[PDB]
Amino acid sequence: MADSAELKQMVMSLRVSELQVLLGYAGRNKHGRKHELLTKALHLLKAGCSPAVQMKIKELYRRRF
Repeated sequence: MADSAELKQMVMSLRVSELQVLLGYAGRNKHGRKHELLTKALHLLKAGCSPAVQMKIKELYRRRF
């Protein structure tokens, strides 16, 4: 269980390297600052991104507990 808010907050806690995985694992292009990457990742959420990427966010954030 989750929502379309925690994912954002969680993703917002991801680093550039992490964002690269989110985009890389999503296919999307990854190249820019964190804000730029975050915006891309965020747009992915609003653009609708499978729960596959959502899981990586939990794992990425988890390891960064």
